[PDB]
Amino acid sequence: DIMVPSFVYNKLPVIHFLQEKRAEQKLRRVLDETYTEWTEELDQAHVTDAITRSLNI
Amino acid sequence: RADEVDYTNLPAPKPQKTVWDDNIETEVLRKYLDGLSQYDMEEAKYGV
Repeated sequence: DIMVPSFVYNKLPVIHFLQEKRAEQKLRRVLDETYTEWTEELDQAHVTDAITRSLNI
Repeated sequence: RADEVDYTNLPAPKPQKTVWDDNIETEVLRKYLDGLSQYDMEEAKYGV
């Protein structure tokens, strides 16, 4: 009725602070590991060159 | 009566690099057109 309640009350602030920091850490990780991926596609010049070769030119 | 001429000697065929008009179609095909010009010059030097 008296002791354990008081010590729980004393614990509350530190735990709240640490959990807030942990959540911030996880969202920070979410944004950190995002990168824009630029894909590379076969240049159409080679396609045009192959078309010319097929024509026997 | 000195030397007249070397019939063996032949003037090499002077090659001129082919020019393409500067349009958007040329920029898209710049690499391809350049390859054709290089092939043309190689053919002229070697003969065929």
